[PDB]
Amino acid sequence: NSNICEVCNKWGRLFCCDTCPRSFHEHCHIPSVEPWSCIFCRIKTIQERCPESQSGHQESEVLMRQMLPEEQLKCEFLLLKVYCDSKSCFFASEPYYNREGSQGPQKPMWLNKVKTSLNEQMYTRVEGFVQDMRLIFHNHKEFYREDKFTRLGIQVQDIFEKNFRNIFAIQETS
Ligand SMILES: O=C(Nc1cccnc1)c1ccc(Cl)cc1Cl
Ligand SMILES: [Zn+2]
Ligand SMILES: [Zn+2]
Repeated sequence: NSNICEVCNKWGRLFCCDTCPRSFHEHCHIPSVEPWSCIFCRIKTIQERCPESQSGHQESEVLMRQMLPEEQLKCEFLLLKVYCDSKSCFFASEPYYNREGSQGPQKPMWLNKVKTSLNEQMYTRVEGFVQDMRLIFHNHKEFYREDKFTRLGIQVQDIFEKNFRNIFAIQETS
């Protein structure tokens, strides 16, 4: 197994997957680490049991899906893919807003809040989770305006959207 956490790329107290070489800090894995198979492996198993699950889907259909166990897992995995990027640090904890010329967002949002919401089964459809995630980056874009720091929101949103399209097998388009 790997000697660093798959998510944050640091050593430490690591838990090793039994069905692949990946390792995780306890609370870097999502869900928190409970033989044992990691979320990458569990996601692969879903695909292997239903090959047609990889055919293209419409985003509008995906968003309306109820959060049954497989969709819950896929959202957990998508959230984890965002934390895998080091730039997720800017969006992980609760933000505060005091900048000349700007007003904070009406509904603040951050990755650890989405993590807690998933853990507490607060989302009944995929749409709820995706709306909160997109809100993180939209809030950031609106607040920082013309500061070059706005680009961090564009960058991390791109990671979210690419992984959303992959994990939920969104139909490819030009
Ligand atoms: O962050 C977390 N836990 C943690 C524990 C100890 C050191 N660092 C981080 C955590 C765990 C579970 C959930 Cl649902 C949300 C969070 Cl936000
Ligand atoms: Zn880690
Ligand atoms: Zn694994």
